[PDB]
Amino acid sequence: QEFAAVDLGSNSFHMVIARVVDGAMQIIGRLKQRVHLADGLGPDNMLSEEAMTRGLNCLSLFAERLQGFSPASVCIVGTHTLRQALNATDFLKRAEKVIPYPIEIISGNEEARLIFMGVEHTQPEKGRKLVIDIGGGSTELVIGENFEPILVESRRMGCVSFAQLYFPGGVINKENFQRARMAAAQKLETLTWQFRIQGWNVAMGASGTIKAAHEVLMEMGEKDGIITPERLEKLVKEVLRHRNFASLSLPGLSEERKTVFVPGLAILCGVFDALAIRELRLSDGALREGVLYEMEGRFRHQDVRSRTASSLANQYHIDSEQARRVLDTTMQMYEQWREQQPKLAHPQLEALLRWAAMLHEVGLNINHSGLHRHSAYILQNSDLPGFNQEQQLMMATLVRYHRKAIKLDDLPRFTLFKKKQFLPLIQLLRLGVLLNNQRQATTTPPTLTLITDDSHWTLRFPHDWFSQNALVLLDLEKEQEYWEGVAGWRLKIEEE
Amino acid sequence: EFAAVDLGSNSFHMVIARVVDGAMQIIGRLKQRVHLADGLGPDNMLSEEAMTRGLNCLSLFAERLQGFSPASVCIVGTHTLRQALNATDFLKRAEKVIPYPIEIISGNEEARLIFMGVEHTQPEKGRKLVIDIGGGSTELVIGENFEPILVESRRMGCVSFAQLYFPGGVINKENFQRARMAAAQKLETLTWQFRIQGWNVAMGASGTIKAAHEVLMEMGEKDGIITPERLEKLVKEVLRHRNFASLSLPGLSEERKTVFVPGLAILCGVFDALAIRELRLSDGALREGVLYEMEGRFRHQDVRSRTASSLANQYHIDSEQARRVLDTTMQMYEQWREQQPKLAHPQLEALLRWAAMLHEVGLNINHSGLHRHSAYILQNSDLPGFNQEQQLMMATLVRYHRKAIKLDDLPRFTLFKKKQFLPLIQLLRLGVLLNNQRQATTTPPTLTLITDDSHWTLRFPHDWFSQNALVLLDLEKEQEYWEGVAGWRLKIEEE
Repeated sequence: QEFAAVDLGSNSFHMVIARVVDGAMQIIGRLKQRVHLADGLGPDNMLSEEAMTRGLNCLSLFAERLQGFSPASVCIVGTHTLRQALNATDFLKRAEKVIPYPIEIISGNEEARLIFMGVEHTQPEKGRKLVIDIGGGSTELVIGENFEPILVESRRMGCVSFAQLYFPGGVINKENFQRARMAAAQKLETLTWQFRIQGWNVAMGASGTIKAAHEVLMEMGEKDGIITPERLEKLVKEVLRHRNFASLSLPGLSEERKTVFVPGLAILCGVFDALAIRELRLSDGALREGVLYEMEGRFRHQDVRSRTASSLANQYHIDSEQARRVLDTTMQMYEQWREQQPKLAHPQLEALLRWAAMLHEVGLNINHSGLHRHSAYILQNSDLPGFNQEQQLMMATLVRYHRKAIKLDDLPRFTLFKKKQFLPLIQLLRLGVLLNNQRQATTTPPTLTLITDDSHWTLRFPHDWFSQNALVLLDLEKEQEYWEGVAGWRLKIEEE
Repeated sequence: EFAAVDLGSNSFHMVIARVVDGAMQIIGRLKQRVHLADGLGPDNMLSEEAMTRGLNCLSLFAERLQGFSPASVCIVGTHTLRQALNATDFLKRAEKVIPYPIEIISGNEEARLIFMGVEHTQPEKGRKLVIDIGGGSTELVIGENFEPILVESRRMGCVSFAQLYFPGGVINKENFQRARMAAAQKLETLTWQFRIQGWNVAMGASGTIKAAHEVLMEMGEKDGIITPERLEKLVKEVLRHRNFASLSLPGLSEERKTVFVPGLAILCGVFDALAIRELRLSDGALREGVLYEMEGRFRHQDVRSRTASSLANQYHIDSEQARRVLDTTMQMYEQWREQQPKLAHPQLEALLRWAAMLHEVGLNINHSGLHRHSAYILQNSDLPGFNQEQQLMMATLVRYHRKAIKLDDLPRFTLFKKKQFLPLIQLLRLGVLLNNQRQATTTPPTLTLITDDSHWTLRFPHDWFSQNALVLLDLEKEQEYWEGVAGWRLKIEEE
């Protein structure tokens, strides 16, 4: 089978096609289209119509090229430009009409991890590594070893945004360059000590700027194209004997690359200044390759998100047995709800529901009062390896609404998930948590039957059950009240 | 002489004390039945009449406290003022009848002070369960030897349960049993933990429990121990009346008759939930708590220091970074203080210091948006010894320690004026940014701060920035940020 990773970048949209052959993975096709989506990002962080049109037109072409690919065989990621864009969801809703695969925006830190995995997968040598990626919009810096990140950082600096800030009108001079160079180092001052102390056997660079630096050095007689401080000084002096981005006649520089090379190079010097890098080698794997290997992993049921959840539970020292009893109650009802609406019950949302139940009390060391809000704050704002933005927000949202009054209009507006899919998950978690209010004093009902008709639910308990569990009935009657304020929800409680 | 004022549900209380030969001595106790909680309408708005009753009582309290220094007076508000939607109106108006600020405190902090009140006054020894049923909330604490171990507060009290379960002051077996189960319901997430922790002795404080005590004694009980069997005797006796006004049990004042039945129902539910066997009345509670804590602080014992340290430990903050930022902020503070000695109170100084200590607390949530995550933790955590406004002020300092400051977006304070705390924001921001490079930071050997209101000049050594160019770019982003604040101007100079 073939599968595809699409990457919606600042300057280009890329597609990579691979297959797994003899247990080994093989790159089979690469294509890109220059979309220049970042060029359309306004000072109010709105993507212009014309940038959106360019993106949408390209996706229209990619959809045709991907005909016959099942959605499981395709992953589309958005990065900096789509994280910054205040109208990102509008772009994504429009894209739903031209391409039948969801666009998953990912955080800078998750982007950084995937770049690091791309580098790890395409290099035979092991050891501790620094990985640098200067892109159009952001820069990623990872120290890691043997497929395990140790330090992961992302900064809002890139070739495109720096062109606009430090080189207006494309004007090149040593004052414009030095300001860009210092600014890049300025952005790194809070991480420099931590990174330099960690160390690395070798530094690997990825993507456009570093590839351009490497090509130019090779056209300067530096056969290996390895970036060092001295050779970087030779690059800067050369670019300084030019005057504008338009007249930037460098050997090994394409016309497209000429437009952002200078601010990219200045960021690269900033990195070298701040981190005191001796030697930077070009990697032939980055984000796209990271995504491909992440997709193969999940085909073989290897999902880092499980580890992310366990680590988070341990970090906050939650009561794992309370988490377990809530999970068990919630899942017993989930199974009944699923049997009655199987085409609403997708395994991706189910996972999020399980982690929600597992993590619903992470905020307990903040406060037991308002716990549902504190846990949601932690979950919404933490760095969670393996999650995309929407999954992370959705899990946070399930936790946010597991107690107190429920206001449907306050819900985020997901593009990956439909209300008809996730609203019952809020209902199940709420009931699951409620039933376990007494914690280790809880009496678990021997039987519990859930009958759904849309969002009209009835829960059937054993005969005379409530005669000896009067507080649970009070709790259920409070929840009935809460559902009376939710359009379409009704809860009926019965005994067998 | 020093004073604790308790702005309660039923009454406002003042207690004046004094320490003579290392012993606490109560000089006086005043109370007035203001019925603040009765004025709390179904919209959580205090009525005009109730507020005016409260302000009148406060003017009267102020006469007795004239000349008392601010450190000598602590006024606290509890549940009614926590819940009142127009609490701010009352608090602002109270400033024109009594020159001491009302410090609203959280339920858990209220719980803590009640427990301290018991510990300081009661001969009983060993681990104590302490219960206090009030007009609008109920506190439950387990602790010993002056340390609370478990601390809880619930939104149930005799006043609110009167309205919910006994509408019209009507007495029914059904009404009574609904209140009693509602009480147990509110305790269900804590019952297992409290019982597992256990206690050597159970103490009750405050009005409901005093009323139950006195009625029991007036009705022929041999000793003052409250027991499940004795409580059942009381429920039997109240159930032979149809309404609150017709209750004529010996020991019940007209005042007590208005709230005794729902109070008894809550107490019954507390006994049910915690399986209490014997409960003794404590004459010491909240106001004694406040008194000993204030006296503690006159002797430089401030539990908030313990609170700040534990938080720092709990979140594993880099204490060397904390120290750098503190040392730098406070070196500029000491200078600001000298230049405007009457904007610079020891209370706001303490808050600035803890804000420097704790500004990185959110780091294990995320490095990105750190000021926000640290602020969320500081705003929402249970911080012993802090009143709500100090806690909110501390969190506010941290919230605006980085990035663009929207004066539009500041919380409004009753305890603190903008004039007094905006420079603390300026001080913290500069303390943080100067230590951006962390352990690679270069500490300028001399720094001079010159203040023209909020127009500030920082003066560094001669040619200092030639060797510290990034610090200068940071200063220039901060200068740029100050331009977006009216009255704020930062100037950088070398000597």
